[PDB]
Amino acid sequence: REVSDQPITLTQDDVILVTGGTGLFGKAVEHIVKKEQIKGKWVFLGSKDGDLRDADACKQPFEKYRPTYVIHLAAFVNFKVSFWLDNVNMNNNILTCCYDFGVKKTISCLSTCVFPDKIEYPITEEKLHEGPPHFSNNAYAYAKRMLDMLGRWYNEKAVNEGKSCLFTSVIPTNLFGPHDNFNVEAGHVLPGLMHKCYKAQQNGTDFVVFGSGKPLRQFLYSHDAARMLLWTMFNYQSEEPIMLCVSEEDEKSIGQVAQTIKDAFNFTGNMVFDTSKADGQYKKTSSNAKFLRLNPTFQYTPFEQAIKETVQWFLENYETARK
Amino acid sequence: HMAQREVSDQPITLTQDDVILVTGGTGLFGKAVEHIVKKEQIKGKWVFLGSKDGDLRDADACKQPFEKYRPTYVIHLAAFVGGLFKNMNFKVSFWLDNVNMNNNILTCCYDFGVKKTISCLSTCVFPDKIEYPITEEKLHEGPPHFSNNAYAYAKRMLDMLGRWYNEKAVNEGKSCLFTSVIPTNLFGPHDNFNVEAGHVLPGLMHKCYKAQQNGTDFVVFGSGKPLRQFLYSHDAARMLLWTMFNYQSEEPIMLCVSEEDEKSIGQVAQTIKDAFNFTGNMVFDTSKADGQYKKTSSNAKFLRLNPTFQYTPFEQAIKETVQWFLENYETARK
Ligand SMILES: NC(=O)c1ccc[n+]([C@@H]2O[C@H](COP(=O)([O-])OP(=O)(O)OC[C@H]3O[C@@H](n4cnc5c(N)ncnc54)[C@H](OP(=O)(O)O)[C@@H]3O)[C@@H](O)[C@H]2O)c1
Ligand SMILES: NC(=O)c1ccc[n+]([C@@H]2O[C@H](COP(=O)([O-])OP(=O)(O)OC[C@H]3O[C@@H](n4cnc5c(N)ncnc54)[C@H](OP(=O)(O)O)[C@@H]3O)[C@@H](O)[C@H]2O)c1
Repeated sequence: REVSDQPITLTQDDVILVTGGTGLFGKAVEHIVKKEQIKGKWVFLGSKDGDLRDADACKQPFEKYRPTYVIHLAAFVNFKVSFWLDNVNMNNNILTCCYDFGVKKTISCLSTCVFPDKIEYPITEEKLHEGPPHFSNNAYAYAKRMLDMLGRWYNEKAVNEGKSCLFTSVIPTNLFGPHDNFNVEAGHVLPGLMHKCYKAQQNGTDFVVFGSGKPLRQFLYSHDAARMLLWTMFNYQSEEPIMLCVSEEDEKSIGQVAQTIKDAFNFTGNMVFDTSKADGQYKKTSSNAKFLRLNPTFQYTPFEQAIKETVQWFLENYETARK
Repeated sequence: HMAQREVSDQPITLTQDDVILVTGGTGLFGKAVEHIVKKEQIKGKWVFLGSKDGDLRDADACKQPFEKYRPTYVIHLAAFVGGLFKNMNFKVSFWLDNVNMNNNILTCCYDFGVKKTISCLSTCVFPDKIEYPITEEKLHEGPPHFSNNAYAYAKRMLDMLGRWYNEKAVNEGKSCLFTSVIPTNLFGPHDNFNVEAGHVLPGLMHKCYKAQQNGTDFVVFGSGKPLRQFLYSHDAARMLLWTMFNYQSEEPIMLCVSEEDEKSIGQVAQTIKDAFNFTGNMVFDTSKADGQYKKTSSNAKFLRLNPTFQYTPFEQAIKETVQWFLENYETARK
């Protein structure tokens, strides 16, 4: 079945290798692991630790740390050629090292933006390969598609050779939280609005939002994503990707996001919407039905509570935050 | 982009200064190109690579012929289609061996400034849920069949990588064109005639040869009634060469025969029977289950772009292959 009869129980002898562990998602995983006293030696790799696109450099952390579990979060996010080569080489290397070094379970990370361009909503995991992705990021998208397929192919090989190697994947939708990229120009909508509001509070200016503020998105707190990913590691046995998102009823509009940010900074000035900028797509809804059916009692952090925590982290660490 | 037609106004004319690199030039398709190049005395220095020249899955080894020969054109036919041994045939290998070889070759093509590169797809990589006849535009409209999906996806990503390298060439102002052909079932000399691992038609030839030498019956699996399109490798080589000379579009172009020219599996078996002059019985082992009746691919694009193209009649192409097989059996791939 999709979930093991009993959860995997980590011990002090287990080693968990987390590629791309220094970003938004990795830092949340590290935060939950320490907070919940999850056992094992957790190794959070960054680029400083080695170029995973090179096959030889990629095995060095496997030879060094001898992992029993792998959480594969690294990606390259410039010519489309480079996005294809860099990502497909890294993914091919990591999964191959995971099989060769006898990793018990490997969990990789897909993305909402790799699904078919022509797709009927809500996006469900089963639609991943049902048509070409959008043209605009199709190199990144196809490399993610082939990360999923390579996992299924290594499962076939493991079954054939009697090896105990499991490959699966998760699909987070719009993460936000501490250790995000808060650049107003380059960063994601939610972290950038936090920085714009704070500058409006420090200065005398108005909080300006690009667009009408009406498009609705599903936003997942990074700490929640980490709890969902860890549950997946402990319990989820299927090779099918599992979507990690909030329900549709929990989708906030951009204006709601901006308003929540203002009231978390205790911002008193005016907040205006610049409708010169064209509005993005109105809704791009992902279904959390699978996670809801397999882990029905999961509790999310309410959006307002999550914004207060990120603003609070962002305020306490502004000097050291990525901007 | 609206500017260029699918074909150049005049075909490219090769000179003695041109170097044409053919990866996979020792296999079925490659040897056919080598035969046409020699028969029609095409200009240029032609290099037909094989695995003995270097393992194109390795990035460093792949550079060695490009640094050595500095080609102006590349015909990329090399592919990993199966190993002789089981341990080399997991789906994992079909993905890795092919995607590594394809990434290396197209990257070398770009870095060394090849003017035009033609790679090779296959009609068995198209989506499983599809309406017949198959047209080139349907290549990515859904997942391929499960049984060969690693090979199929590697071919799809060879097509995509070419489109992405065209985008880079346009942006960098380089004059590099990447396109591809999609041949149907090929047959001919220098094929793989192993009955277990080879294609149906060359296997039927080797089977008929064994039946004649041994005294046995010529046994064909299935009823014989499935319809297939079969393209003589020498004809495919001429279509491929026309493509290099004339075709400017990055969209793949199918190389196949018309629907009228589809032969039944029994019809192929009979033609093979009558070309060996085999006088024993031809038997259909209906205990084996045969594939789907029709799997038609469209040749509309090539027929529209090259209407005067002349095919070799099926019977004459079979007799030429059988005669090659009898004269060269000792050195033939089996
Ligand atoms: N955030 C979202 O909303 C979202 C949506 C869909 C999917 N995802 C997926 O979730 C995963 C990461 O989430 P994130 O948002 O936390 O990413 P992130 O914040 O950008 O951090 C990414 C990590 O990847 C590592 N990395 C990148 N290229 C590398 C390379 N060539 N060799 C070695 N390490 C490399 C970085 O190490 P340095 O710190 O040294 O660069 C960093 O630790 C990715 O697979 C991403 O596609 C996220
Ligand atoms: N034959 C068909 O029915 C058919 C139908 C559709 C598409 N195609 C396409 O046509 C192209 C060639 O087909 P084929 O029928 O000619 O295949 P083939 O007869 O099996 O020959 C394949 C070629 O690839 C070369 N090769 C394989 N692995 C290599 C490596 N690692 N490094 C260097 N060279 C390597 C072989 O070299 P050695 O000779 O040294 O092993 C041979 O030259 C392939 O891309 C295939 O998909 C064929």
